[PDB]
Amino acid sequence: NANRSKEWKNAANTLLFGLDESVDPCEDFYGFTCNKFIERIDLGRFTTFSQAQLEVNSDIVKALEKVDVSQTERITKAAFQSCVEYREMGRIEQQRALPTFMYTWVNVDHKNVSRNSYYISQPTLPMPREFYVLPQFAPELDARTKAIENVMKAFADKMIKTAAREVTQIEQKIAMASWPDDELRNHEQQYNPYELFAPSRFGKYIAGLFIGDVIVTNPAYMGFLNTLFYPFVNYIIVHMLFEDADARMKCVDTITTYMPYGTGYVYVNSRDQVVEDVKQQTELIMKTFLKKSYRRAEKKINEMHRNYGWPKKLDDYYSILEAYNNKTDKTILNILRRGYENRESFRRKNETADRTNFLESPASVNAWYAPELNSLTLPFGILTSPHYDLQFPKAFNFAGSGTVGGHELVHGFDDEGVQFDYDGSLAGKNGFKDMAQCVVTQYNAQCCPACANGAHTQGENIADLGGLQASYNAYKEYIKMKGAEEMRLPGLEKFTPNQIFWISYGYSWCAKETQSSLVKRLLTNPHSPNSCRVNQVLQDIPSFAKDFQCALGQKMYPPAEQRCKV
Amino acid sequence: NANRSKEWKNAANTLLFGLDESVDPCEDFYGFTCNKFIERIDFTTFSQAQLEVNSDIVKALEKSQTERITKAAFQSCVEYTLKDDRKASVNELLQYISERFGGIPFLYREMGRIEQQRALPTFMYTWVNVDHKNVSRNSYYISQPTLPMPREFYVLPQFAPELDARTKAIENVMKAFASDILKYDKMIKTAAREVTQIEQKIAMASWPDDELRNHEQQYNPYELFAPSEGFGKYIAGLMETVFIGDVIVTNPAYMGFNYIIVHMLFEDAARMKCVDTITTYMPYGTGYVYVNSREDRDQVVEDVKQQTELIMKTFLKKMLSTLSWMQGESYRRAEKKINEMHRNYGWPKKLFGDDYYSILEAYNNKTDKSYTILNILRRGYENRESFRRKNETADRTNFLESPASVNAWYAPELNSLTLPHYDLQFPKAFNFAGSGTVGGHELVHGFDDEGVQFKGKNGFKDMAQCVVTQYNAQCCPHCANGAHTQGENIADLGGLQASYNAYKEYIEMRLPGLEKFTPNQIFWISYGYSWCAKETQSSLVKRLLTNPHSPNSCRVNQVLQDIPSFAKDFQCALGQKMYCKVW
Amino acid sequence: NANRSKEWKNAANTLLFGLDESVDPCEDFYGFTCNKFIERIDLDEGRFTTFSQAQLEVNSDIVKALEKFSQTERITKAAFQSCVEASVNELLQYISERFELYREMGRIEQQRALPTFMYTWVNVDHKNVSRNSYYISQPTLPMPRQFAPELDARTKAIENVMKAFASDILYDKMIKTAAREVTQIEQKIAMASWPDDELRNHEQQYNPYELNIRFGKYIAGLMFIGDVIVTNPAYMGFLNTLFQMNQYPFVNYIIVHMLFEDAEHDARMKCVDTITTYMPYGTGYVYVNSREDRDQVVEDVKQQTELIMKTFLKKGESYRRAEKKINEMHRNYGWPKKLDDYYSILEAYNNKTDTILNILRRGYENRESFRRKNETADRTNFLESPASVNAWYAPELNSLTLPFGILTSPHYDLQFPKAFNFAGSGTVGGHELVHGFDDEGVQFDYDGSLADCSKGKNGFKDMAQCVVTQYNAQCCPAHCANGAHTQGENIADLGGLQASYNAYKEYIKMKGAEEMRLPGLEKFTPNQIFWISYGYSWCAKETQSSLVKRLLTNPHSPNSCRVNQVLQDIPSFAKDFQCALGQKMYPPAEQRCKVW
Repeated sequence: NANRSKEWKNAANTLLFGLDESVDPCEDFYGFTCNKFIERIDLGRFTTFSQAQLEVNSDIVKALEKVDVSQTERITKAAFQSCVEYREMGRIEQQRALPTFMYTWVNVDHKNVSRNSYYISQPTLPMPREFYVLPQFAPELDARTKAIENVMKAFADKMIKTAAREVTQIEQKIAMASWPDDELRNHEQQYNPYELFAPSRFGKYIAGLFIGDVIVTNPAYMGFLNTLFYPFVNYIIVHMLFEDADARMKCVDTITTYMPYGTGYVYVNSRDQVVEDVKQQTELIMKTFLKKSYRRAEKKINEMHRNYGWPKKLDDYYSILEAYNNKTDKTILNILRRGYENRESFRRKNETADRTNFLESPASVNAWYAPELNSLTLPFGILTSPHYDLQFPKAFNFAGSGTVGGHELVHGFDDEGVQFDYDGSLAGKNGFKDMAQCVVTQYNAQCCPACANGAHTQGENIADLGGLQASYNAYKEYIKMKGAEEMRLPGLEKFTPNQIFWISYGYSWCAKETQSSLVKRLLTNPHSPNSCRVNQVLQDIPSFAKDFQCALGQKMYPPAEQRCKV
Repeated sequence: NANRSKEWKNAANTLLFGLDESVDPCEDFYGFTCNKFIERIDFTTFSQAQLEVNSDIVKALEKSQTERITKAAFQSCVEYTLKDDRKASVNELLQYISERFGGIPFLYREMGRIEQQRALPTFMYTWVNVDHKNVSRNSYYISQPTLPMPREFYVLPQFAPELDARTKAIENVMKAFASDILKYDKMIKTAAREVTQIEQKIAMASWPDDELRNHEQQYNPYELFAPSEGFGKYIAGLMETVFIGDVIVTNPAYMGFNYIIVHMLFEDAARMKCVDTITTYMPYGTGYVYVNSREDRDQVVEDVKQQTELIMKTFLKKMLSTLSWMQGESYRRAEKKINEMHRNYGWPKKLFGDDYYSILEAYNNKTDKSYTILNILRRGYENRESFRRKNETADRTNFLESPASVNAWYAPELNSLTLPHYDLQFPKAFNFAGSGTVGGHELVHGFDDEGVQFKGKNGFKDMAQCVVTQYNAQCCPHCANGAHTQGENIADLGGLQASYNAYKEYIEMRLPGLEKFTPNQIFWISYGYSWCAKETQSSLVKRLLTNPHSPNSCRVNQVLQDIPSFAKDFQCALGQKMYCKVW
Repeated sequence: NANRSKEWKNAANTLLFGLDESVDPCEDFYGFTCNKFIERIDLDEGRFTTFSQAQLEVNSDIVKALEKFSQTERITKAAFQSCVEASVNELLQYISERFELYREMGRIEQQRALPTFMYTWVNVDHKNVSRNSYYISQPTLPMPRQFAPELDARTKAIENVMKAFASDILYDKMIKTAAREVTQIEQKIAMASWPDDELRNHEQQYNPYELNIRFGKYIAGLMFIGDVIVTNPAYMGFLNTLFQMNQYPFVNYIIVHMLFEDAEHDARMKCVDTITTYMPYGTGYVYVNSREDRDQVVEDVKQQTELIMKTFLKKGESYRRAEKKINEMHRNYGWPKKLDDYYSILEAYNNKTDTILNILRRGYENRESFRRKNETADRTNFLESPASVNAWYAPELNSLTLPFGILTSPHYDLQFPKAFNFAGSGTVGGHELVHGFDDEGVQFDYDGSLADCSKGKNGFKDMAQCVVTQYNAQCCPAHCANGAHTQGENIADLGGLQASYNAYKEYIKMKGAEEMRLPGLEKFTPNQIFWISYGYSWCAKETQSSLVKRLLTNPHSPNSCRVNQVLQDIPSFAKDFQCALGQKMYPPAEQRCKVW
């Protein structure tokens, strides 16, 4: 009874391409869903997101090339062309946006949503945080001296040898000082502000870049730095240097992360239907999620600062001025634009806190959410190929936008999201806490395929479970309004709508990765390892197991001990 | 089969008693060993065994001098109200003490000086032993203090709010304490959250277990002057004589910037327990007593010697076989680390033979019974030992605890193996199982993630990896945990196998009462016995998540499971929840 | 419990090599008994049966004893000692000596044991059992077989033989024709010869002829005769349509064939083996009179086999008739009764000396077994050496033998639990025993005459049919098997086992308990061990290609397919490993073909 609207045929090709019929649709759900997408592709990590992200970046190079007559654009253009080819630490941070010894950035204070308090957190290294220090892995330990001596002789003699083992050692001594992520899961503790007279050249340090109360997220690592203290300079060089080992991509990507505004304004304006199309989808989920104390979070949602698309402060006047602190003329640019990006975010400190800010370019794809202020952010880039394009079977746009929305939204109600109120502040909920153990335990009863653990990521794990499990209900409702959009996609007449919805959702996640980066990924992120993700989060949603009616016993349907919820 | 000497048939009795039989061993072996015992008796077969030698002690105690010292102290405690009359209102001097060390609710210095005082350290847990590097003199170790709660002060659910629990106990105490007025309330609750707070922090500072293994980096040789830029007073607190001593502080912790008090209290509430106190504090005294108790000592010496040397030989051979990753360099490395391994049995060589000498070394005690005062005395005393040998030469042999205590330990840096149901002359199952596996757990403990520290060897660390990831598959009720244990854990299924494999090459009659079980599978059983430990379910985490060791059920099933041989002695088709090579 | 006695350790050591307890024994079996063996033993630089294992063992022991008043034993010893090793010249001489084509062909066959175009050597007739009689029959040809180009491999090799010959000059292309000649000659021979399965109507292949057209005496070339019997009116006609130019391409063939024979002309085996093939009673006489031990073999079997038979036989008119048959069977154990020495020499009295050595043997074996013609017919002999490992049953004598050879490797040993031996020797023996009641043997009768031993023949075909179903639906791993051409000996073992098993059972019911768990794998009764054994014997892995190669050509099935089929057809075993129903080794569903 299928449909043959050509727009659906285009979206059909994508899903079908990765879908595999060889394997059954119950056992290793993830496997069946995208075994193809594994076995098709060439050779770091590579995955559906990286797929889209690519697509859109190609597109932006395109339009970039096309129109070359706002000065902002003009900048990004010339850039792209050019690319195709105590006090100490601070000063460097300023000029480089390369961090050491302290990571520093600014945003709304957590006590009150008015002054922009200074957050000084412990820094993130090129390699993972707690990968160094275990009676364990023997990785790369020289690669430092390796890459140093490389460019070293090009600069041109053996100080290198010691200097290496020394600097590495400074690292090792810095790492175990940090905090694992197991417990950057509590803001009750990081927040403990000090003034500008409490530091006892930190005054000078900042003077590299205030009278305001200053906040140290980590007082155990900050106090350890005082016991640490000349040769350290080497170290920083290392890192600074260490920054710098088709180029179409890596170029435009650098752009993305550094001219995080022009890119978006030059892509989204190269549009009134899209914003309105997702406007209802965002309002559909939220309320459905709601319908299930209660009053507070109820408010929170009803006050959450939604923001579709991209900033509204994107004629030209604003886009000009906001970035006007640029001047870039004819790859020293790399420096130039590194010193403008980090300064543009640090200059906001002086100004009063806002509720509309935009935490990153509207160019790439992940609906980032700041519990900090209170904000979803679904940058326009995302709402696209296979998450949602303007005319696909509602099956998708729910499984796409609707999803990553919901997965985001729910953050306001996880491990962290609880301890913030819509202001952006703090203060039977134990019941929920129970569930935590539940998931992380049941989850931990499952593994990865190459290790085989995941007790840190219950954050994003539950974020998924909820977001989707809700969203789906939302779609169910939506169609309960009408009852016909069930026109099943052409070129695949063996799944029902609901089936599809899942199939899509799965496909959203696939990836084929070298084992090395897999095991590193495992301990370097707030993520399940994707296969674990898909399979597990579907071990839980009942409605899924239903639509597939995979009878008992088959290894995806143990309702006996049921599936914890939120 | 089935001889009928006295102690023989009695051995048969013990193995027969707590056993269950209507539970198949190739299904649930955990409760099999002692199932009836769990439903009849109401804890371990150790506090059992411990109790036992303890009784034996008092049985010598009915009547030289060191004995007199003990017996008197024993009295001090066992004078019943000397456990009551003082703690009734000895707060009189608790004031003396406490206020001698500060104020109160509503008034770094003392920080450690409590050591010499009551050895209830806080904020500098410290002691001396061999300089880990330049092994000819001991020096110091000034490290983080173990916290009254286990590691878990976090948003970590398993404790996250249950922290409040402690508060209340604490809070409770205060009021019960605050009952006393010598020289209403609100403010306390604030004090609660302060103490708990500095707890969460001091933990945060500190170092959880799993990483506390790289002695490769736990070694920060510091001399007084980096401290002079963090103190020197503090150590001067621990003076009874000298500064050339080269301390080495392991754990860079956030030096600092009311609570210590909050702790001391928490330590200040028929007889055995007192003897236990002694055993942790007056090691060699009560020990020498134990020696004096039993003769036949020499024969035990003979035997347990032959036994232990036999086993360590076998283990060396195992090394010779397991050469799938290691090699010459590695091998004779091992060979060495073995044949340096020095050995103690029952007693050090300063205990007995001029039958007085201990009373010379232990000559740091007395009082007339003209207690809590004496308590403070004996506590401070144990410490008086733990340091005094700061001055003297590095001794490669030292019972770092009483012989009474019933365990085995490989003080690795001295490289010392040392030992105290105690092996009464039985069919070989017992004698070769109890002291066998003990020889085991020790002997392995000089080759795991610890041992390797006094190349391809990476492969080893992989072997470990394999064991670690096993357990968390199997555990008893929230599962058990992993990486915690690879130190104490993988010991067993190395050292056991080492041992067992002696038994055969040492070879023999079925037992009486029952005989159905031939020797070998018995050996298995009796080993299993040496852990039969009834426990509740709530203390189970308390001994799961806190300690380095790991609880029984794992430590029986997940032991066998990982040794084939136990295949070939139970009639079981290898394909069920029962039946990583380790060496 | 375990009879700690060493030899029992030795028996457990041979049962340990290939134990593979990792895989459940109730799931699959053949894995659980040989997978080790497949694994440890890398393929010796094809098929390496436990048999050929034995073969090495015995044949070695032979060699060991040889080296050392002594007549034939001396003959052999010399013969072998001439093995450590040009002489193509000799062959060339033979051909030259030849080059009335028939009589030529005759003498070639004769003094070179090379059969071509008429594979003939005599025995008793069937229809009149005292009268020796000749036979003439379709030859036996290298490939056994359509689809294949393996034909062209035969080609390549043929031309390459005559090439390597072309080394000697005492025309460098024409060979590349003579090749195709002899090939398509193969093709004719085959494409008229008879494929196998149809080789059972002994009713048919009997038509007699005495003194068709194109013939020359040709019997001369082998050395009032009886009626030469010709087993393929089809074939031995087809020569007649296939005959001064003829000589050129027809003799072309017999050469290349005869040549291809011996191209190649511790390895000592190779030649010793050959010797056993050709002077068989000789090397046999060695083996026994070099191992000499009778008690342990003149009885245990002659205890076993008697037990077995009696049991199986006893588990209308038929039952009796058949009984009288078995009761009648002449049953020759270890070895015959021509074995002090002289008379051994006396039959074997046709050799002496200081490829010539090989040529003296070839013609001596072609005459040896064919020299009985002049004498009276007998029921009392072997087919082959008492030094092989096999067991054969030429119903034409209703003779069941057991070459003493096998009885040492894992088919028999003296000091072993009655289990092992009731699964080794016991089996292959009971296998034999029945092997004369399937549709090969059943056509005969207590003398060797023919009316029909058997109507219940129905029930017989009822067995056969369903079994072929089961097989052609239980396909070996590496692509399937044949039917009938496999039932041929399948049905045999399928029965013989159940016989032997019952035998064990009743035996041990005749001697109390005795069940002494066996001392290296202590965790069984004997029974399980009995299975484990019969399983064992056939433990062999084979060349993946040669797997299918000998899949077709082997009369009887791949190892695995057997061992883990025959079992599936036994309720008893089904018990013995206290398994659950509705598993991979249970025909509640695909019902067992209860053969008896």
